Amino acid sequence: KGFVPMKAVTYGLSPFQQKIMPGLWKDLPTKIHHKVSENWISATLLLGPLVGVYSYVQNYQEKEKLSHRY
Amino acid sequence: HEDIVEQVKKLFTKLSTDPTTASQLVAKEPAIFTGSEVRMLDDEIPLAQ
Repeated sequence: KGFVPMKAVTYGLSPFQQKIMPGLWKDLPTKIHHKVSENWISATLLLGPLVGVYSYVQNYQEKEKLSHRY
Repeated sequence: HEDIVEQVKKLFTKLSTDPTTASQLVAKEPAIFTGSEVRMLDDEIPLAQ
């Protein structure tokens, strides 16, 4: 149910020997470039068909509004 | 006691003469405790220690 026989060596430090907070604002320019050069075909597939449909509706409704005016 | 002292006074005559004690060597490199762990997993051994 939960047993896999194994062989490894692990080392570990204490919580009160390390710096807890400063590893968040570490290299935020490098962190941002990694996320957007790897997830730019998943947002071109999420926002793409929505920006292109909203452009069609606003153009359709601006040509039947100027055709009813006398 | 008085017979051993006169033997060592004429047998131990040639050992070195540096004036460094042990306390000057413990104090310039002290020992510091750290909380940490080591775990060695094997699972083919029958008992754990």
